[PDB]
Amino acid sequence: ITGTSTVGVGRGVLGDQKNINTTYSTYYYLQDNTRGDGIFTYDAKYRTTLPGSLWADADNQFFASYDAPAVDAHYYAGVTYDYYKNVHNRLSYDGNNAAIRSSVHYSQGYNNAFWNGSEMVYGDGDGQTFIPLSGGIDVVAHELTHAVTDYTAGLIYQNESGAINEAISDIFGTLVEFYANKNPDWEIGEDVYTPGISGDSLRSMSDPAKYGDPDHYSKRYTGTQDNGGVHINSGIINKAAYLISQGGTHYGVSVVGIGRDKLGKIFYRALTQYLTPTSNFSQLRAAAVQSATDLYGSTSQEVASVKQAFDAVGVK
Ligand SMILES: N[C@@H](CCCC[NH3+])C(=O)O
Ligand SMILES: [Ca+2]
Ligand SMILES: [Ca+2]
Ligand SMILES: [Ca+2]
Ligand SMILES: [Ca+2]
Ligand SMILES: [Zn+2]
Repeated sequence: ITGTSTVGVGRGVLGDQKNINTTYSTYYYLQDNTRGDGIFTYDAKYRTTLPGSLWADADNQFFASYDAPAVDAHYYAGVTYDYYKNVHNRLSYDGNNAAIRSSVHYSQGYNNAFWNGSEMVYGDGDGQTFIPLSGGIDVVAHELTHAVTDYTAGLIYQNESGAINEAISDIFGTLVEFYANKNPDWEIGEDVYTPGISGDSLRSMSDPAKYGDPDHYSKRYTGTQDNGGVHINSGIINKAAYLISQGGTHYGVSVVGIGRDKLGKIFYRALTQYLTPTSNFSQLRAAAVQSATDLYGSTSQEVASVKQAFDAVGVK
């Protein structure tokens, strides 16, 4: 829509108030013109046809409970865009400021969110397992990161390459959460997962086993479920990333942490420069080591920690 850029105010899924960039033209639309070619948020109206209708609002005030998921989807997509631009110098997911689109209120009682190859989609959850998914910043960054991966490495969504695809989304989803500095942690989706239970999450990077996910190559899932365990075996890579950043001793292997900042730089480089559509865990290890070598030298503590971390999760 062609209109006048302005700023509206609303309340997100968790009841927090925030300002959002909108566009005015008779109605106030959830169209952010301040970032690349724009961030557009649509209403799927409980249906499955996409994208739906660009979110129109009469007074630029988004305090209705129905508005909540839209406020967060729109706002968190903005934060994720900022993360990539300011930290990795990447303009949007394609690197050329492509418009970012998201639809909320997708279907009925849909307990998931996803990037469908062209846009992000968020279910409202069934109120038991999940509440509107866009309410989790790590969930939004996780999905948008799929767009980044699909435009760069292009990891196919199956077996080890798909687990890597999933881990990268969890890794950057987490880094974005730390970036926005909003109750950051190394868990996934804890802000929108099971409202009736405190302290749990969908997945854990610091301790994947906490929910039955493998934290070592020897425990990798080899079946065909979940496209060969893309959300399962991602735990092995998530654990490695956590160790690289925070350090620790895993299975008798000690790793000196180097921090989130360097973790992000190393993985972003591996993702955009060395990973390919069919890269496996072993190749990720090589990509990560080479990336750290490029950035800090082959005899650096950084290259050393990447090696220990992958040895710790049994990835050779
Ligand atoms: N996003 C993951 C976990 C979702 C859990 C149930 N929504 C998947 O689609 O498998
Ligand atoms: Ca309104
Ligand atoms: Ca958190
Ligand atoms: Ca989190
Ligand atoms: Ca919970
Ligand atoms: Zn994913």
